[PDB]
Amino acid sequence: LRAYNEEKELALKQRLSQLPPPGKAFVTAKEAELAELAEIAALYKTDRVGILDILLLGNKHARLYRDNTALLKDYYYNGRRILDKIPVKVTWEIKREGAEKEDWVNQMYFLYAPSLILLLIVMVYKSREDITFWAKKELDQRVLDKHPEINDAPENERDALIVERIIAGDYDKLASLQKKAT
Amino acid sequence: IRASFDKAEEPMLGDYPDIDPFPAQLKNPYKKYDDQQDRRNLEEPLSVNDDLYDMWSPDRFTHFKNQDALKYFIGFLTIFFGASYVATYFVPEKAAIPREFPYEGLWKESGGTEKSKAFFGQRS
Amino acid sequence: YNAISLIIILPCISWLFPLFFGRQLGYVFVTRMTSTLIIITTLITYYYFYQLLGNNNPINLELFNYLNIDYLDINYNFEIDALTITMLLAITTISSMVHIYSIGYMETDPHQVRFFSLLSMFTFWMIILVTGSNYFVLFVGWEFIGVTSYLLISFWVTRLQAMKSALSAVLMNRFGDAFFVLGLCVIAYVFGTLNYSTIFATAYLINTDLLVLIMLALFIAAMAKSAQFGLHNWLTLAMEGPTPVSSLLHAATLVTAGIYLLLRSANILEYTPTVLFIILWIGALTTLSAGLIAICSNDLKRIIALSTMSQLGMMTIAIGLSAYNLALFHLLGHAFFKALLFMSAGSIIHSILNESQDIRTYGGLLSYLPYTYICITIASLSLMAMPGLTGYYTKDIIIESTYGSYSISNYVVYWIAYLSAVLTCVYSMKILYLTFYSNPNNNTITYYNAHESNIYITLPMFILAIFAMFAGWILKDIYLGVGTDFVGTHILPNNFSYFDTEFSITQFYKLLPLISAILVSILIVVLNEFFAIVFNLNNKYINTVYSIFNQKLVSDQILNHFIIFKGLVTSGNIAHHVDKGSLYRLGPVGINRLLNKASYNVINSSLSMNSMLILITIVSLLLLVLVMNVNFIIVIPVLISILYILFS
Amino acid sequence: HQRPELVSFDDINYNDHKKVREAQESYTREQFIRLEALKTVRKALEKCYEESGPNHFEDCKNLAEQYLDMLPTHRLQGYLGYQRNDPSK
Amino acid sequence: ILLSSLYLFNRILAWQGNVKHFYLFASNLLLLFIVVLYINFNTFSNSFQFNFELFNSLNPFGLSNSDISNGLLFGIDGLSLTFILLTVLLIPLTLLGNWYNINFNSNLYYTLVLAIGLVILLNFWALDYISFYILFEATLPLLFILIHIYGSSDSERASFYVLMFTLSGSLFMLLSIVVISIVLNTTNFINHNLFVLSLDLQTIIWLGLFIAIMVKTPLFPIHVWLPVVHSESPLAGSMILAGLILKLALYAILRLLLPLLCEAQILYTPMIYIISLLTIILTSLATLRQIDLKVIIAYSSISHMGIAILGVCSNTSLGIYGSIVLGVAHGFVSPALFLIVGGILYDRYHIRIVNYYKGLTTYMPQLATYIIILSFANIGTPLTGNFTGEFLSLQGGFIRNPIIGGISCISVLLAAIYQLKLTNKLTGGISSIYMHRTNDVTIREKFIMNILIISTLIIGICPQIMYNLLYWTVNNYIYII
Amino acid sequence: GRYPFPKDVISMTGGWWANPSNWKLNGLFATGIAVGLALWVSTATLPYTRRREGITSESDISKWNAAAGVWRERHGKISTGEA
Amino acid sequence: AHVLTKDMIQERIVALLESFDKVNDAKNITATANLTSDLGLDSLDVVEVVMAIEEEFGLEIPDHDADEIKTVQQAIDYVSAQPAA
Ligand SMILES: CCCCCCCCCCCCCCCCCC(=O)OC[C@H](COP(=O)(O)OCCN)OC(=O)CCCCCCCCCCCCCCCCC
Ligand SMILES: CCCCCCCCCCCC(=O)OC[C@H](COP(=O)(O)OCC[N+](C)(C)C)OC(=O)CCCCCCCCCCC
Repeated sequence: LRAYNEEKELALKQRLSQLPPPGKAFVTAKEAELAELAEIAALYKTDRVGILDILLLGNKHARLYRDNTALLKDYYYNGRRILDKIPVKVTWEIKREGAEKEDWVNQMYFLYAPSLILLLIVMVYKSREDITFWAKKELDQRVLDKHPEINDAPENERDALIVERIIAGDYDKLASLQKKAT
Repeated sequence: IRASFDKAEEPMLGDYPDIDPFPAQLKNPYKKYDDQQDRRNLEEPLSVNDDLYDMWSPDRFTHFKNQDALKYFIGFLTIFFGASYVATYFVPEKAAIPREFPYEGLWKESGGTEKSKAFFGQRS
Repeated sequence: YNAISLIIILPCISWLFPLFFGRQLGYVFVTRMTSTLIIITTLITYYYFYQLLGNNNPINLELFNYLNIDYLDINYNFEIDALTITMLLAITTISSMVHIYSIGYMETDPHQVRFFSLLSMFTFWMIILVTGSNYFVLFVGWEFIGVTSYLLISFWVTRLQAMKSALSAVLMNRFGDAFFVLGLCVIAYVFGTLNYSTIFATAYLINTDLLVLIMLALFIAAMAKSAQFGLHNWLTLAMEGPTPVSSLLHAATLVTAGIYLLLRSANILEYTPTVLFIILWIGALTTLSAGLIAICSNDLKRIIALSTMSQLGMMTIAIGLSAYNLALFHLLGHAFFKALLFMSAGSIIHSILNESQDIRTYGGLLSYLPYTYICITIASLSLMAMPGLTGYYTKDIIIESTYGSYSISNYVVYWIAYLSAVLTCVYSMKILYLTFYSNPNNNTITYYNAHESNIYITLPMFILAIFAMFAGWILKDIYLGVGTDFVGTHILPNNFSYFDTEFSITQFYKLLPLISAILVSILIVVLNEFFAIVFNLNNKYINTVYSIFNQKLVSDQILNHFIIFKGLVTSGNIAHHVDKGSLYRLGPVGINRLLNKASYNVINSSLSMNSMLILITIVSLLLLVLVMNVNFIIVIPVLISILYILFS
Repeated sequence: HQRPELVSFDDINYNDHKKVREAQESYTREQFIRLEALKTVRKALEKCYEESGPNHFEDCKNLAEQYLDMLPTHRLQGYLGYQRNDPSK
Repeated sequence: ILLSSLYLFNRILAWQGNVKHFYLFASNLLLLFIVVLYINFNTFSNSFQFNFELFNSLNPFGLSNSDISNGLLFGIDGLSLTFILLTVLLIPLTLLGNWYNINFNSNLYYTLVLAIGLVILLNFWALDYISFYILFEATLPLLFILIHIYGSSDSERASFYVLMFTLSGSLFMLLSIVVISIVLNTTNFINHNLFVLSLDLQTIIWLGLFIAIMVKTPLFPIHVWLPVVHSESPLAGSMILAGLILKLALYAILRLLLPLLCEAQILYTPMIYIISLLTIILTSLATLRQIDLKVIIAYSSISHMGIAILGVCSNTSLGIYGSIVLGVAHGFVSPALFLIVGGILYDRYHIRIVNYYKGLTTYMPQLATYIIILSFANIGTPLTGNFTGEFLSLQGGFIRNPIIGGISCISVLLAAIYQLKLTNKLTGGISSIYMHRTNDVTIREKFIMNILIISTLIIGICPQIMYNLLYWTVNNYIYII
Repeated sequence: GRYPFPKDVISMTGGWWANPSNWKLNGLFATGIAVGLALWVSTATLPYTRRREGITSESDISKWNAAAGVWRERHGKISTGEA
Repeated sequence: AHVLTKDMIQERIVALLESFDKVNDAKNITATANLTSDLGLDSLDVVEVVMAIEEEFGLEIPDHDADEIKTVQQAIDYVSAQPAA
C-alpha cells in the first residue's frame, strides 16, 4: 500500500491557509465557506498514505503531512462539535446514525478482547491438570497396585471396592518419607 | 456551636465562619429553596461539621428528648424482663411425667456406646 | 423436563430478559412475560410438591465446583426437600400473585420494566436461597436478596426518604451478614465443610461451646433478617417502597429467610439448648413489642408490617420450643393471608384520590368498597385465628405448645403470647372499623370518586382468599400430624412434646385465646361505635404512653442518636484528630515544622567569627574526650545538649 | 499419569538443589494424597447419612468418628517446618 | 529485530506525531506474549521456569550461560505468573482510559505510563533481593514526574508524598536486604528457604522488611500518604497505583519474607494481626467523614489490603489463597471505581466534592447502573472475586486467631456502610442544581468497565480457575512442624 | 398521568413508558430465545440430577462403616464420651 | 383520573361559605367578596374558613400564606395554583 503524493499536499496546505483557525472557524453559529470547510474536513477520513511511503520517504514530507493532518483533525472535530453535523456527504449532513469508528476500537476489539478470550480458554483447560485429579488417579493406582484382585471385579463394583480399601487403610507414603522420625 | 463536637473544633478554625449548625431536616419545608430537596440556598455558609446536619444525615426526632427516650427504652425493657423473670416463680406444676423410651432411652439409636450411655440416651 | 432445573431457571430468565431487552420489548410485553414465567414456575412447584407427598425422595442437582482448596470442597449443589418445597410453595405462590397485581397497581408509572425485573430478580435469588444444599449457596441467595431489597425500597429514586430507608435496610441486613460470615468461618473450621449432609451427620458429636458459637452467630444473622427487636427498625422503613414490594417482602420471602435459616439449622439447634432459650425469649419480646406499637400507629402499611413483626416473633417462639414443624407451618400459612392483607391495603389506598395511607382519614368505605372489605375481612379473620380458618391451625397450636412445653419456665411465654394474640385482634379491629365502619372523615369528592380497582388487582386477592381459607385445613396433616414423617428433622426424643401439649391441655387454656379473640374484637367495635371518649380521651399521661408506642417504641430514636450518630461523631474524631491530626504531626506537617526550626538555627566579620569557631571546636573536642575517658555515659547528655544548642 | 519418585529431606545433601526440590514436591504431594483420603471418607459419610436418615447415627457412627478424627491431621502443613527442623536433635 | 522495531517506532512518531497508538499496540502484543507463555507453562512443578540472567560479567549486554552467576536473576513460578497476567491485563486499559483527556505533552505522559507498567511487570519477574529492590524503587521517579506534571491542583504535595513515604520504607527494606546479603553472601529466591538464620538475626531482619511492607501496603498508622497521592494523581497514575503497586506489597510478603524468616514470622504474627485489625477498623471508620470522591475510593483500598494481610499471614493454605484472590479481585474492581470517579465524573465536571453530586440516575442511567454494580462488587457480593478473597482470608485469620478474626468479620458491615453511603447520594435524589446535563458513559469508558466487571465476575463464580497456578504456592510458605 | 421527559437519555431498561412500535415482533423473538434457553438448560442439566436415597446399596454402606471401624481400631480410637 | 376546573373550585368554595353559619348573608357572597369586610368575618372566623378550605381540597397551608388571602378571588386562584388539589 502506497498512497502519498507530494503534489497534493503542497496544494492542500494553502487550501487550508485561506481558512480561519479551526477554533474560530465555526463560531458564526456563509454556507459557501461552511461548504468548503465541510469538504476539507472530510479529507481527514479520506486516508491518503499507506505503509510503503512512511517507511521509505524523507522527513520534510513527514512534517508537512503531519501539520496538514493536524489542521484537518481540528477542522473536522471542531465542526462536528460546534455544529452537531458530520463532515461527510460534501456539505455537513446530520446523518449521525452509524458510520462512526473511533481509532481505539480496531486495536482493542481485534487484539485485546481475543486475548482475554484466549486467556479464559487456557485457564479453563489448564485447570484440568489439577493436583486433585492427579491425586485421585494416584490413590486409585496405589490401591490397584497393592491389591490387584479388584481388577477382576466388574466396573460398577470396582469403585466401591477401591473406596472400601481407602477407608480401611492408610495407602499414603508420608510417614515413609519421614524416616528420621523413627 | 451548639454541640460538643462542634465546640471541639473552634480552635482548629482560623478565619473560617463559626456557623451555628441547624439540622436541615428541621428547617420548615414550605420556605422556598434553590435546592428544595436539600433545603439549601446558594452560597449559604456551611458549618464545619455540615455532613452531620444536612438532609442526608441520620434522621433526628423531636418528640422526646434523647435522654428521655433512653429512659423510656430502658424502662420498657426492664419492666418486661423483670416481670417475666418474677413470673417464672409463680408457675403451676405439670400433670404428666416426661415421656420415656425403650432400650435405656434408645442410647443405641442416637449413636452412643456401652461405655458412654450418659452422653447419648433418653430418659428410659 | 426437569422440575428443579425449570424452577431455578425460569425466574432467572424473567429477571435477566427485561434487563437485557427492555428498550426493545416495552413494559406491556415485559409485564406479561415475567408474569407468565412466574406462573409456569409456580405450577411446576405444585406438581413437584404433589409427587413429593407421593414419594419423599428429594431431587438433587449437583453442578460445577465453586471451591476445592485444602479440605474445603464447595459445590453449586441444589436440592428440593420437604422444607425447601414448603418455602417454594410460599415463594412461588406469592410471587406469581404479586406479579399479576403489579400489572394493575403499577399501570401508570413510567418505569415498569425495571420494577418487574427487580421483582423477578428477588424471586430468583430467594429460590436460590432455599434450594441450595450447603451454607455457601444459602449465603449467595441471602445477600442477593438484600441487594434486591435495596434496589426495590429505593425504587422511586428521586424520593429522599426512599433512599434513606433503603440504606437503613441494606445496612442492618449487612450487620446480620457480618455475623453470618463469622458463622461461616467457624462452621468451615470446625466441620471442614459447609455441606448440610456432613454437618448434620456429625453434629451430635461436636463440642457444645463450638455449637453455641456457631448458632449464636447464625441466630444474629436470622434476627436481623427476621426483624426481631434487636434489629427491626428497617422493617417499618421498608414500606417506603411500592405496595407490591411490601407484599412480596413481608409475607413470603425476605422476612422468612431468617426463619428458614433457623429451620435448616434445626439439627444443629437441638444440641444447643442455650441458644434455643435465647431465641424463645427474643421471640416473645418481639411479638409483645410489635403488637404494642401496632395499636398506636396510624399508617395502614405500618400496621400491617408490625403485624408481620409480631408473627415473625411468634414463629421464633415456636422455634424456641423445638416445635419446628409448628413454626414452618405457621410460616407457610402466614405468608398467604399476610400477602392478602397488603394487597387489600394497596387497593384501599388506590381507591382514594389523595392516595393517603393514614387510617384517621379514610372514614366509611364499606358501601363504596365491598369486595376489598370482604378480602381484608377474610385476611384479618385468618390472622386472628378464627375457628375453621387457616390461621387457626397455625396460631392456636403454637400458643398451646408453650403451655405444653416440658420446660417449667415456658408458662410465662404462654401468657406473653396470649397477650400478643388479643393485642393483635385489637389492631385488626381498629383498622377494619376505621376503614369501613366509621363515619366518613375524608372530603366529599373522594367519596364520589371512590371505586374498586381493575381485574389485575382483584383476581389475586380472590385467589389468596381461597388460599387463606382452605390451605391450613388441607395441609394440617402434612406439618402437624400425629406421626408425620414428611419433614424429616430429627427431634431429640427428650425435647419432643407435641403429644404432651395436646393431651395435657385443659379446657380453660385451649379455649381462652379463641373466646378472648372474639370478645375483644366485638368489644373494640362496640366501644368505637358507642363510647368514643374512652379511646379519644385527653389525659396527659396516656398521651405520653401513646406517643412512646407510636414512635416504634422510641427504639428508632435510640438507634439513630446513640448508635448511628455517636458512631458518625467518633468517625469524625478519628478522621480529623487522628488521621489529619496526630498522624500528620508524626508525618509531613510536624516534620516540616521541625526541619524549618532546626535549619533556621544552624544557619542562624567573615573571619574573626570563623576563627572563634575553630578554637571552640578544638577545646570542646579535647574536653569531651577527657569526659569520655572518665565515663562515656556522662558525655551522652552533654552531646544531647550540644545538639540542642546548635539545632534548637 | 506421572508418578515421580519419592525423596526425603533426611537423606539428602541440601546442596544438590534437584534433590531438595524433589523432596519438597514429594512432601506436598503426599499431603495432597492424605487430603484425598479425607475427602473419600467425607463423601462416604455423606452417602451413608443421606441413605440412613433417622438411624444415621447407628449406621454411620464409624464414618463420622473417623472423619472427625482425620480432620485435624489430614490438612496441608507445608514442608518448611520439617526441612528447617531436624526432629532427631 | 530491535533495530528494525526502533526504526518502525521512529517512523510512526515522525508521521503520526502521537506515540499512543504504537504503545497501545505494543502493550497488546505483550499481553498476547504472556498468554503464550502461560500456554507453555508447566504446572506440575514447583520450579522457576522461564529463567534468564542479565548483566553477567561474561555477557553484560546479553543472557548468561556461564558457570558463575553474578548478574541479576529473572524467572517465574505460578505465583509470579498470576500477578503478571493481572499486570498485562491492566496496562492497555490504563493507556486507554486517558485516550482523550490528555492534550499536552501527551507523548511524554503515555511514555511515563507505559514505563511504569513495564517496570512493575519486570519487578514480578525478579528472582533475587537486589533486582527486586531495584525494580521496586525504579517506579518512584516516574510516579513523581507523572504526578507533578499531569496532576490536579494539589499535585505538587502529592508527588512529594508518593516519593518520600515510599523511599522512607524502602530504605529500611534496604537495611534488611544488606544484612541478608552480607550474612548469606547470596540474594536469590530460588534456594533462600534453605538458609536458617539464628532466631535473633531473623527477628532483626524482619523489622526492616515489615517496615517496608507497612509503608507500601499501607497499614495503620502510616497510611496517610495514599489518599492524597490518589486524589491528586491523574487517572492512569491512580489506576496503576491502586491495581498493581499495592499488590507488589503482598507479593513482597510472600516472596521475600515468609520463606526466609519463618520462625521470626511465627513470633511476630500477633503484632501483624494487631496492625491489620487496626487498619481495617480505623480506616473504614475514617472513610465515613470524607467529602472527596477519589479520597473515599482510596480509603476503601486500605481496608481491603488489611483483609488481604490478615489472610496472608494466617499460616493456612486457605488464608494465602484468599489473600491472592482478594488481591486480584481488588486489582479488577478498584481501577474501575477510580475510572468512574476520576475519569468520568471528573472529566465531565472537573470537581470531586461530594456535595455537588446528586441524583445522577435521571440523565445518566447507564453510569448509575455501573456505579451500583461496582459498589456491590467492592463491598464483597458473592459471585464476585472480592467476596471469595475476603471470605477465605477471614477463614484463615479466624483459624490463626479466633478472637481477632471474629472481630475482623466486622469489615463486611463497615465496607457496606461507607460504600453504600456514597452510592446512595450519587445515584438518587433529584438531579443536582449545581451541575448540568452531560453525556452518558461513552463506548470507551463502557468498554473498560465491562472488561473489569467480567473479570471480577468470572473469578467470582469459579475462583477455582486460578488453582492450577497456585496449588504449589498454598503449601510453599506455611510453617507447621 | 404523564409528563415530558428527555428523549436523548438512553437506558437499557427503556426509560419512560417504553412501548416500542414493533413490540409484538420483538416479543416473538424474545419468547423464542426464552423457550430455547429454558429447554436447552433443562436437557443439559438432566445428567447431573439424581434422587437422594436409593443411590448406593446397604452393602456399600455397611462395608464402609465396617472399614471405618477397622481404621479406628488400627489407630487407638475410643468413642465420644467413652471414658 | 380526576381533574378539577377553576369553576369547580369556585363552586365548592361558594357552597362551603354558604353552609358556614357566622356569615352575614348567603346571597351577598361574591367572587371578589372580602370575608373581613363584606361577610364580616372575625379574626378567627376567617382562620376557621381557611382550615375548612384546606380540609376540603386536601391541602396544607403554611402560616405565612394562609393569612395573606383576604378575598375569595385570592382563595380560588391560590387553590388553582396548586397541582395536587
Ligand atoms: C529501569 C529499571 C531497572 C532496569 C533493570 C532491568 C532492565 C531490563 C531491561 C529489559 C530486558 C528484559 C526483557 C528481555 C529479556 C528476556 C529475553 C529472552 O530471550 O528471554 C530469555 C528466556 C530464555 O530464553 P532462551 O534461554 O534463549 O531459550 C529460548 C528458547 N526458544 O526466554 C523467555 O523465557 C521469555 C522471557 C519473557 C520476559 C518477559 C519480560 C516482561 C517485560 C519485557 C520488556 C520489559 C522492559 C522494561 C522497560 C522498563 C525498565 C524496567
Ligand atoms: C444461567 C445459569 C445456567 C447454569 C446451568 C446451565 C449450564 C448447562 C450445563 C450444566 C453443567 C454446568 O453448569 O457446568 C458448566 C461446566 C461443566 O461442568 P461439569 O463438570 O459438567 O459439572 C460437574 C457436575 N458433576 C459434579 C456431576 C461432575 O463447568 C465449568 O465449565 C466451570 C467453569 C465456570 C464457567 C466459566 C465462567 C464464564 C461465565 C461468565 C460470567 C459472566
